[PDB]
Amino acid sequence: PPKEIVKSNTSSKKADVPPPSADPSKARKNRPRPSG
Amino acid sequence: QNPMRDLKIEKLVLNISVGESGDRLTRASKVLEQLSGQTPVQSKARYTVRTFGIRRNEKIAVHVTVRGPKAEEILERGLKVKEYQLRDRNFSATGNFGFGIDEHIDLGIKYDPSIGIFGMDFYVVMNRPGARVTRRKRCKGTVGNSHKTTKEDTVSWFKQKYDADVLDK
Amino acid sequence: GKSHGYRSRTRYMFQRDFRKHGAVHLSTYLKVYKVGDIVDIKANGSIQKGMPHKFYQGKTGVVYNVTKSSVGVIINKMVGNRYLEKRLNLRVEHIKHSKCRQEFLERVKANAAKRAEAKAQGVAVQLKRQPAQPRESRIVSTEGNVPQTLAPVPYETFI
Amino acid sequence: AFQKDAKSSAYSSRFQTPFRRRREGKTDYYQRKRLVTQHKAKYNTPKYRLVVRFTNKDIICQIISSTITGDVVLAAAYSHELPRYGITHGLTNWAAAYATGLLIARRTLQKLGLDETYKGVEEVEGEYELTEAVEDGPRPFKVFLDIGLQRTTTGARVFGALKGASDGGLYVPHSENRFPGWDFETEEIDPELLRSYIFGGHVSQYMEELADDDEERFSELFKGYLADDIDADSLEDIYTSAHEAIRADPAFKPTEKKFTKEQYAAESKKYRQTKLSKEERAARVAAKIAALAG
Amino acid sequence: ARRPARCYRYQKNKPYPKSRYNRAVPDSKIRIYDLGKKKATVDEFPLCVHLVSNELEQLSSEALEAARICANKYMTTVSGRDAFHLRVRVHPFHVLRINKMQGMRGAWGKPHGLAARVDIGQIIFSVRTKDSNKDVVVEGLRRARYKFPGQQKIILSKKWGFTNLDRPEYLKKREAGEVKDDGAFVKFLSKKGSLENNIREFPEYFAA
RNA sequence: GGUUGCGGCCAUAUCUACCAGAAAGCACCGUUUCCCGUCCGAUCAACUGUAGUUAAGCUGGUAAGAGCCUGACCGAGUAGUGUAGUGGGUGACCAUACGCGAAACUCAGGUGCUGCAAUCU
RNA sequence: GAGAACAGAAAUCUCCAGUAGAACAAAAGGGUAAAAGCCCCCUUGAUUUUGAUUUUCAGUGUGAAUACAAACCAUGAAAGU
RNA sequence: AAGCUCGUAUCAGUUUUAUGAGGUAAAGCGAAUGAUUAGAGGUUCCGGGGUCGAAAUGACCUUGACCUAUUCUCAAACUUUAAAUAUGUAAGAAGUCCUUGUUACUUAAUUGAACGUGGACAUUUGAAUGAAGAGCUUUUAGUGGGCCAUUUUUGGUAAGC
Ligand SMILES: [Mg+2]
Ligand SMILES: [Mg+2]
Ligand SMILES: [Mg+2]
Ligand SMILES: [Mg+2]
Ligand SMILES: [Mg+2]
Ligand SMILES: [Mg+2]
Ligand SMILES: [Mg+2]
Ligand SMILES: [Mg+2]
Ligand SMILES: [Mg+2]
Ligand SMILES: [Mg+2]
Ligand SMILES: [Mg+2]
Ligand SMILES: [Mg+2]
Ligand SMILES: [Mg+2]
Ligand SMILES: [Mg+2]
Ligand SMILES: [Mg+2]
Ligand SMILES: [Mg+2]
Ligand SMILES: [Mg+2]
Ligand SMILES: [Mg+2]
Ligand SMILES: [Mg+2]
Ligand SMILES: [Mg+2]
Ligand SMILES: [Mg+2]
Ligand SMILES: [Mg+2]
Ligand SMILES: [Mg+2]
Ligand SMILES: [Mg+2]
Ligand SMILES: [Mg+2]
Ligand SMILES: [Mg+2]
Ligand SMILES: [Mg+2]
Ligand SMILES: [Mg+2]
Ligand SMILES: [Mg+2]
Ligand SMILES: [Mg+2]
Ligand SMILES: [Mg+2]
Ligand SMILES: [Mg+2]
Ligand SMILES: [Mg+2]
Ligand SMILES: [Mg+2]
Ligand SMILES: [Mg+2]
Repeated sequence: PPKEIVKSNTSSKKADVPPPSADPSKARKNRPRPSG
Repeated sequence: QNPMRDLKIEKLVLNISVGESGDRLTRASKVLEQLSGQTPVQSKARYTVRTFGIRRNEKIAVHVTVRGPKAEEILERGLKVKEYQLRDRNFSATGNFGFGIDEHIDLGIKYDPSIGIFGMDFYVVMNRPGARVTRRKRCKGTVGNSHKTTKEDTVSWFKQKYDADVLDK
Repeated sequence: GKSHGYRSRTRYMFQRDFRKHGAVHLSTYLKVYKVGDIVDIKANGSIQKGMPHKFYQGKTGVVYNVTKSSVGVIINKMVGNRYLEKRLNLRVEHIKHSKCRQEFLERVKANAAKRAEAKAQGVAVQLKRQPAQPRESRIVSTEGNVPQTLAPVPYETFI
Repeated sequence: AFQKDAKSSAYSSRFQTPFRRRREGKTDYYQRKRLVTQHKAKYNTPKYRLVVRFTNKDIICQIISSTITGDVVLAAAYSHELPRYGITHGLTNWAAAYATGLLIARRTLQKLGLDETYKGVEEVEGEYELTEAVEDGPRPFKVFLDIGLQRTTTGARVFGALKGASDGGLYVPHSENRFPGWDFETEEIDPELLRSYIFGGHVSQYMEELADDDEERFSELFKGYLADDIDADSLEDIYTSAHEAIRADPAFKPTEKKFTKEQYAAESKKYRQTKLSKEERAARVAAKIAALAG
Repeated sequence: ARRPARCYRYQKNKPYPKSRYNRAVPDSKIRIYDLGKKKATVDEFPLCVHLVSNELEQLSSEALEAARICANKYMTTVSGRDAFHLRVRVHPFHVLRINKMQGMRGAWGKPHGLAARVDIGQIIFSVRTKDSNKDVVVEGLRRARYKFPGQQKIILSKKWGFTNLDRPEYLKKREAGEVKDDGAFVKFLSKKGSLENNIREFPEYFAA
């Protein structure tokens, strides 16, 4: 009903691809985890 | 010296991240409108993930920024649910701070099962007088060092009013 | 397949001059070109319209036309065993007044002076130009400077 | 500041400074190109710019031409002179610009001889008009709208100093839709509203609601209005007759200047530090190593 | 299968380095260029000796590698595995092309191996020890002489260790406060730079 | 001399850290009825110059600062190069004759200059 | 880089740094920072008349391009484009 | 080949002077980009290992990354700097200066632009050197497989390729 408002992304990247910081290799193993 | 430099909250920005769009997103917007009275701004997913069940530009999450006294109500209204204790992190060496809370009901705000429960990301921006010097158009410039907001200057300032406790290490 | 496009080989020619990129200082647009001026032609890569062809870089010419943004220049290009007259339309970003003529006029003005200044003095002018003339006789003094004698040096390694 | 944010020797070395007036955020050069550049086949004919600058509460209106040695001021009018013509209050407002634009329009038109001819609009019903060309006569002096960095917003008061210069006899090309009263959802103007802003009809009608609604504010802002005994409905007269007084005597009184050149300088150098000598710096170094040795 | 060394001896073609217009090249045959005691402090090994190339020619990786091994192995087992620091001053950056076994039609090569373009008076092998050791160093270069094409002559360095300074100029720099150890090398006291942390480092100066 | 508006060249002007800055001018700063712009009067707009402040911006100074600029028989007449020989060398190459002449290095000096207008103890 | 519930190496929010290390369909190389990049608004000049010009060059053609003239338009406060 | 218009004239595979262009050689890498050897010094709430451990946003060893000052060595398709040889234009009568006409272009403007009437300025007409000359037109033959030498340089192990 109201006009939705969407944020303007100054970044110039058209590619639907994850950035380099996003990689399987960082991934601390045995991270805290829930239990119980 | 400190005549004009005291401190002020520049803005508060509430945030709701949600793994989709559709109903669940709009409700979370309804949450932030009546919480700010302002009508809020959604964001779009910057790329596709699919382990989060999201695609690029899928309208993932809403937020709203608040300035003025009407923030300090919603800040303190929030600092209540966190029981006036934050951490030594939560504070950015730039001088800001933020904290999250599950259950938006926990501050004012009746239930309405046709809305549901959402969490928020409360983040607070601290600047000073002379904070337009890096904001305005003409002669855009950069706050001198001695005037910049720091973590030390912000924590002590959070310690005193609000009375609250910084804790941790 | 071989290649020649209009801008071929111009990589380093049209390149923007280190720490000098970006928009163009306004004195360029300020200068006024009257027909018949002597122009130097140097491209400015930032200005893609009204751009001289790579041949005419470094060339000097004279302006036959004056339009809105651009002075039309004629250049005599050599092709084969003759020169043909060629006509270039250049924006003044790419042009600069040539200082070749600078000394000339200054000498012209200088010459008319020395003329009326010597003539109103009873002539004896000699206003043409001379090549460097062999040195004159001179004495040189040994007082306080005795000749310091020199010897070639023996070979050394030092590495 | 932050030790890991660091300008490397390379950074400095290969940094390319923007110009100067670009670093100071003062000049948008891409607008200065498109303004200043003369059609090359008009040769030395200067392009003249209408320079409307807003400080904090002083209005700077200049007609300036351009030269590779430096830009050159033909005529200069400020709002701080407006006390001469009967305005001591609200020198930063839409009506004070219109007033400072009619002062610049008729100050140049005066020393330019276009004075007696081309009187612009002396009526001011706030209609849209550019000063027309007189049949068999000189053409209206042309000057163009240098906004500075000001944002183009319908109603903004840079266009006040415009409408005071275009109703004041100069030929400054413009359209209607940056003017208060511009209708958004149909192309139209209401002159009535625009007229009002020329004499301050928003600032009075603000004073009007603030006497009977909140006088606390009305006692804080609008202080000098009481201190001078000037209430709301009289604002239009103050400006109406200042227009008259302006066309009367545009001639520019400078101030009586009170301490000449040599004086102002002799006092200003007491506060301005004078650098050093290498031998002294050299002695500083030989001294600091002496001290910082032990 | 390795083409005899006479085909690539001379610098006949512009440098053909491995690059993105290349990519296909095999590994270099010499890999490690620093041997002996490479952690040695600048003051440990004052004496320096050079193998200098007197020709303008090309030296194959496999030839570097084999005069590396030679000169090291002898120098170690004669004066002992830490007696010296042997650093190879030359790197094989040039890809050599071969035309495999068309006709001569379409003859552009494919990377056959690597080598290093060497100058006249260019140092190839540099070694530092105690002056006590010179004849062991010298012979150890001398025995790597045989593994290389061309005229290469050994040279006694006017300088201190691997440094840029002659022996006297090193003492005067070291016996005043100007010299400060780094791991295999040194850093030096400059008369330029911020006086604050200029005195932080080299605190041993500033007395005289 | 200081300052502001418009500037010319566009680092001797930029950068980092301090400190000093009278007068004016800038600046921050006060409000939200009006035109206007926003998720948000932060920016943009409008009103006030009042209520408050030199805190920042800005100006300048400090610095064996970074960088930039300039200079030198500093390196170096080196590298490279135009011209020549029935010059040396198996060759790679290299000396000589007649001219041209770098870059890096090092030393020393420097840290914006100024136009048009209005200002200001 | 430092920061904030679920939130992880990557989701959305905020600051500080940031000469371009990005982006401009595509090949490469130029070029570009209050833009030539990113967002939005309005438009259709990607039009009409026929010459001159540069590249290839025989100074033919063709493709591509450059500056004008005359119209009729777009956009913008305007200079302009 | 035919001539033709002329004749102190314009003229040049050359120099000097003045002023422009260029990015090769060399140079550079404790300058960008890309490569590349070795140490040293920092930094992890955080790559992975161990020891202490209920654990920790725990302490300590440790290995990898980054960071900061360094060090050896490189580039046809890298670069701040940047040659030599070659390269554009200028060195006057078609010139310089005064005065003030024409217009439908252009300026706020009889402003400016373009072409002008009229007037003044002389010889050593504007550096060197050379010149028997210079400019101009028509027509038409053969030819349209080249090869070699020094230097520059591509492919190739090379080749009398
Ligand atoms: Mg985007
Ligand atoms: Mg970003
Ligand atoms: Mg090709
Ligand atoms: Mg260049
Ligand atoms: Mg185009
Ligand atoms: Mg603009
Ligand atoms: Mg065999
Ligand atoms: Mg070859
Ligand atoms: Mg041998
Ligand atoms: Mg003051
Ligand atoms: Mg405010
Ligand atoms: Mg505003
Ligand atoms: Mg202070
Ligand atoms: Mg300062
Ligand atoms: Mg310095
Ligand atoms: Mg022989
Ligand atoms: Mg020589
Ligand atoms: Mg110095
Ligand atoms: Mg400085
Ligand atoms: Mg680029
Ligand atoms: Mg724009
Ligand atoms: Mg169009
Ligand atoms: Mg064509
Ligand atoms: Mg084509
Ligand atoms: Mg190059
Ligand atoms: Mg090239
Ligand atoms: Mg080279
Ligand atoms: Mg270099
Ligand atoms: Mg490098
Ligand atoms: Mg330089
Ligand atoms: Mg002549
Ligand atoms: Mg005449
Ligand atoms: Mg044949
Ligand atoms: Mg043969
Ligand atoms: Mg043959």
